[PDB]
Amino acid sequence: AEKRTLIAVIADEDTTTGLLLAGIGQITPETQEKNFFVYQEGKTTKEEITDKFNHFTEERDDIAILLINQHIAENIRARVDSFTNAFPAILEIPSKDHPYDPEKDSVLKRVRKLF
Amino acid sequence: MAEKRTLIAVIADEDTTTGLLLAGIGQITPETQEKNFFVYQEGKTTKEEITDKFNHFTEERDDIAILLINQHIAENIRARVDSFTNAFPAILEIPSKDHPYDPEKDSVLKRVRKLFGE
Amino acid sequence: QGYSLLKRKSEALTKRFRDITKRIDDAKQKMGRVMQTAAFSLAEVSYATGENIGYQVQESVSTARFKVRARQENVSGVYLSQFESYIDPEINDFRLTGLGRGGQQVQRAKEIYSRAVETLVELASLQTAFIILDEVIKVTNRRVNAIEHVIIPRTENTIAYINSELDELDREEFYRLK
Amino acid sequence: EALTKRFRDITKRIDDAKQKMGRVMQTAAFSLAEVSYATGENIGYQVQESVSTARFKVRARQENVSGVYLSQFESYIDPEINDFRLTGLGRGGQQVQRAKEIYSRAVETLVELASLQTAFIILDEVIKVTNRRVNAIEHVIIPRTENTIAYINSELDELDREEFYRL
Repeated sequence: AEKRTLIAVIADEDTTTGLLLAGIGQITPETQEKNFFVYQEGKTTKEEITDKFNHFTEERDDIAILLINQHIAENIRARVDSFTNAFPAILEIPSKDHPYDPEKDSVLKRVRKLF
Repeated sequence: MAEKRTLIAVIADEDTTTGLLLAGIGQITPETQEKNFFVYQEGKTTKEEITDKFNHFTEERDDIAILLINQHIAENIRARVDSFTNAFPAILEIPSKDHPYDPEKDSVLKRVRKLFGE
Repeated sequence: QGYSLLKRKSEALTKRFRDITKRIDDAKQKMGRVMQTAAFSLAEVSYATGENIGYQVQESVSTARFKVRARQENVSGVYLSQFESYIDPEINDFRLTGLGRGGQQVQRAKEIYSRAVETLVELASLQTAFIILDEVIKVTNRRVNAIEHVIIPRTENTIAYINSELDELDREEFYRLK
Repeated sequence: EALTKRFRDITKRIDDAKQKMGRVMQTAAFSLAEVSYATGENIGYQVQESVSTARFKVRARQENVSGVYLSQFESYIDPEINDFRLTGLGRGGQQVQRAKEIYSRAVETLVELASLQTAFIILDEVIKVTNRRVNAIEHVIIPRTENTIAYINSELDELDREEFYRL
């Protein structure tokens, strides 16, 4: 818990720009690595999303919350549903052209079950 | 700890003690000349003297498995009794001939708790 | 099912434990009645014969006929203390003197006290179980109340609060921007 | 029952909150577009370029609530790190300032939603565990205790009976 202080992002152009403005972004100076990955609807491959998801969720010990556009998470719902650890907390948010469906949301499903 | 513990010790009044001794639980340690029972008298037995015996059967002796004690007597030293938490000796608060039943004031759970040294 | 399940089991369990506790209390009372009745019959004999039973009994004590054998038993994680009475046959019974006909009354009382003591050894064995069982019930009902009477309301607030923050932000955009 | 409806409402209110988040954020994004278009400057480029260390972090904290332990997030804002100084916007600079204000407050809101989801996840695991204990107890110790106490009462009934033989 104590090591987890960053908010990571997997999201489209607009969403990412907004969050970066709020000041959540960070570059590890030695590795040149980032805590955000911009997504493009035609171009970004399912395999490439899964890499980043795994990377922020399991390969890195310092992410506290992972924000992700619901539409993007929908591409890898298998992987997202299977992830159950409390950390990082995973937050699916809507994007432009893709209104938020409650019932797709993996955390929200799990919480609905067991009410 | 466990394999050495074979006696039932008693801290109780005249009547209770006589009954238990009849059942055959009493013993004199031949080397130390100690007994495993202590008769109590209202008016005469001091709170300090009860605490000595309680400590003695509970912590100073390695061979007591169960300590029987009249609830009324244990009530005099409830502080000491509640604080004792080890698995052995098992502590059992019981009635006397002068006090067969519990007060109707007491809930079932309280009565049962006291029975088991709480 | 989660809460809806817990709720049901929690309750089923609390009734089972209420019954156990009641039956232990019932047993405790009978112990009292059984023992005093026996004591009264020794008094009767003592009075009738002039002999002092309490004296004779206590002064003849030497080595224990009635002992126990104490075990610790692991049961589903929790360690419990169990007891089994054992009766040394090498040791003789008391041979009380000067009772005459009253001797048989005392014999029978001794028979009773022995069986009563055996019953105490079983209650003692029951103790650790009940203590653990007591704390489990208490804890379980603490969780259920927290969820019901604290955590839920507290979350209803948090989500109301969150929506108010977002309404204000929506409002501030309508004005400050366009 | 009463509780299941209250919990259904929470889930509804979470959905409502999630949608507003979407609207609030896209509106802000629109206003950056407006400025980018008007000024010719590329906001996305400049923003991303000036990232180094996070101004907005969080701190995971543990809160005991009526016995059950919950993980909460608290946003921590490093004051050592400066804000962005975007260049070539002129009048448009104030529009961007205001959007930044909004995004900051929106992100704080996401930290609170994250805490809320985390709460229910933990709460889920607590219920599971608690029901595991209850079943364990109920499988052996309860029945065993119920017998022993029944047996004990029968012994005492017989002793009571054998004493009451007195006639």
